Amino acid sequence: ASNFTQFVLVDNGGTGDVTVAPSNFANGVAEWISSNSRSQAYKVACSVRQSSAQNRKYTIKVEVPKVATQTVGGVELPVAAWRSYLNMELTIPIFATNSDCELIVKAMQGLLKDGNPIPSAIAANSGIY
Amino acid sequence: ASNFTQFVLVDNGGTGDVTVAPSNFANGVAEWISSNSRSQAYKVACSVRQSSAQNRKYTIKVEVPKVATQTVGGVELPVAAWRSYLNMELTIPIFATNSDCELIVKAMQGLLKDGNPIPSAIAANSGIY
Amino acid sequence: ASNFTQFVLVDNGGTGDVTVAPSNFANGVAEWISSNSRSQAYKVACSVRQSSAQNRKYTIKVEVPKVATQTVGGVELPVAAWRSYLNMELTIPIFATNSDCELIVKAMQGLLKDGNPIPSAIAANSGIY
Amino acid sequence: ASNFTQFVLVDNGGTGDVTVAPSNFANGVAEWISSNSRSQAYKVACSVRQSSAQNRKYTIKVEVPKVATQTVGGVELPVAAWRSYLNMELTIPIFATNSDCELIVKAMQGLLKDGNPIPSAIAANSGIY
Amino acid sequence: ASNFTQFVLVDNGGTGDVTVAPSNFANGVAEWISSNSRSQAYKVACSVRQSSAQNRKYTIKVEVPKVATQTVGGVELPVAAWRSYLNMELTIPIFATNSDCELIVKAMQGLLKDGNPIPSAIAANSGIY
Amino acid sequence: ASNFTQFVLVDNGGTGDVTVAPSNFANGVAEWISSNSRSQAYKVACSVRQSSAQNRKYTIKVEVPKVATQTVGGVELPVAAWRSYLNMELTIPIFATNSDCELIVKAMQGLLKDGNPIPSAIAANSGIY
RNA sequence: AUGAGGAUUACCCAUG
RNA sequence: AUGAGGAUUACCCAUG
RNA sequence: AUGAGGAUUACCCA
Repeated sequence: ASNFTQFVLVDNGGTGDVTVAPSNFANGVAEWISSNSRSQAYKVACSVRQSSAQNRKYTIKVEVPKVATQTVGGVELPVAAWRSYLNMELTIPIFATNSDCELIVKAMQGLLKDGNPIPSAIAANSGIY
Repeated sequence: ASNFTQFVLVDNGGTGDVTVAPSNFANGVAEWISSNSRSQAYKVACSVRQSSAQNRKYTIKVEVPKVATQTVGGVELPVAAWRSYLNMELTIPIFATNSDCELIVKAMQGLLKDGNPIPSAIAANSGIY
Repeated sequence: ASNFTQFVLVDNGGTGDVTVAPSNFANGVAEWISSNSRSQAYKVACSVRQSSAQNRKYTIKVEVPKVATQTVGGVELPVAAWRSYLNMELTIPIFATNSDCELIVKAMQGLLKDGNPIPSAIAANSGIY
Repeated sequence: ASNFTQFVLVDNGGTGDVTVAPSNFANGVAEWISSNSRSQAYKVACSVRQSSAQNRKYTIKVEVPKVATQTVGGVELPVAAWRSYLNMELTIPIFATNSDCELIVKAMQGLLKDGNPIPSAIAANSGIY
Repeated sequence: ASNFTQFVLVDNGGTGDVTVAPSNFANGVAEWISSNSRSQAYKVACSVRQSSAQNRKYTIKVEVPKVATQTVGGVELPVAAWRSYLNMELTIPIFATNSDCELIVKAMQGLLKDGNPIPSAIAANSGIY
Repeated sequence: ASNFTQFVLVDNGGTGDVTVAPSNFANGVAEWISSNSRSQAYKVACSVRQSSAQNRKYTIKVEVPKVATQTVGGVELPVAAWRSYLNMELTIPIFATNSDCELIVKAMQGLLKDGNPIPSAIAANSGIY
């Protein structure tokens, strides 16, 4: 393979989708950003490393812009009021086969699937109740 | 409503789906576990807190076990050979609209969608390249 | 352009070939790992450095596992019964042109070509006689 | 039977081939040197030893000279302007059968096969990128 | 894509053009060198870092050698009589759009265009006056 | 000659080009600025000096305005969010002839030519990958 | 607060 | 961080 | 830096 390619991060049904493309590879950390200024870009970074003798660990970081009332190309301060940060760490024991790993991926997809508790709480500015 | 409902964590297409159900809300940490002995159960935990004055932070944790039967003291016990841990923290500014939040959910869904770079690396015990 | 890609480490006809894919390029050490359990995987690591004022030194490392299943208390895990370790260091003066480097590479390929003294002693659990 | 024989180190078609012939097998170190001035000659040395209770370790060494003439005071001598040094150590557990050793040899030949990442970085005065 | 490709550094109009090719990406520093012994090679290095919280900084270095052959110890070695060094650092705010960035690239191109003040002073061993 | 003259810094094909004209010469440092306020001007400064016994050194500084969403003639703070800074230092050994210097100029032009890695990374808000 | 810090994973570490 | 600070050029210096 | 020094292999030793 060669997985370092462009992909659709936000699928808005073909029209107005957000595609994110390879942008940096310094230090084995793959980065992908959207076609925007860096203050307004959708950003994704990923890396794997053997965290310890028994585990491998993926660190995935995502940055998503606050879009409501955004001024395209404008200087928007404070930076913290306009951006959301996602930080995921996936620890996987060295015994995990490809199949085991495929299941872990399904568990992550199910967790965020539409209609499930977590993605619905987040989308509605809520917690669990 | 009450978004504290059960959902299918691992969709194995109707047969051998792993569903997870509400199991505890003590200390403001919503927990869900599968129908197993607590030693072999999948587990999902979620909590939200107003981390800063202008942010809110969601902490989500998923544990995927590799089930086994272990002979301890000449007796067999339901056990987990190992566990894979997902730990994510999402920081969203208080200025984020519900539609801004839906954009964050869509970004996390596309990130893990089948065939995209990251879920591909993971499922194949590989890095991005 | 990129030479940090996947490649065939063990050519077994076109089936049973061992392929090693990029995994991590941290701190000037490029590492490649084969697929499936990291515990049973092949590993190749490589780095270059200016060893001294006139020399550049390459450090290559390869691990060939003896795949096996470990069973303990009824819990079986995929492991490497043992590993074979190869460590090589190649020093090249800064005066070497590209033609000199190509020759160094041919000297290395010839040393290990089938039928020559060295690869034949190794493949037979033997020394020189 | 004997594997302490002459062989082609650098295969240059069938002309300009560098052949290295047995020279001395003192103290368990088999050495091979190419013809003509010892000062401009290629050298290959090899030895095996029981590194520990379970391991046997091979130590291979190769030297590729940069042939040149030294002129001092009108007296010219055949010398090597500089040398490239290769040092490798291969550890193999005593549990390795002949089939395991053959595989180790294929792993070594593949690592250096033309076009693969390592031989290509070297032949081009480069690292991994 | 992968913008890590070879390019012609000195366009001598098809004949005696100096092209430079990707040669290392260790430590997040993209490097390119020409086909010479590392002692006589042209070299280009580039790296980007988020210097401040609101800036990004590119560090670019070019080395142009004056090639010579030097007799050291009565032996001739490929050498560089001297080297000319270009060191540039470009700081761009995170609020810069892609079109803002293209304006920076156009400004640097016009600056060095033939016949403009600066490239004229340099080429004539002169100052601006 | 007399090179201290007006020139086109940004060439937008005759229509809407940015011309920069001599503006200061205090201390042997030639300066050129566009026709704007100093907070929004395109600025260029240049000077040569014998850095040491063996080298002469050119220090070239450029400032480029963030134009997207700019308000012409307006007060835009913070200053750092609206401006990019280029700082080049060219060290040239005293042995460099005019011809040697012309080549150094070509190397600088080739580096920034359109389509080459560096100017493409910069223009796309990217690094090398 | 931060860390491509670690975990046996709602714990621990470091720095600030 | 800054320097029309230096270099043998991914290093060193000074100040802050 | 070297070592036909060792390894659980980018670690440890003289």
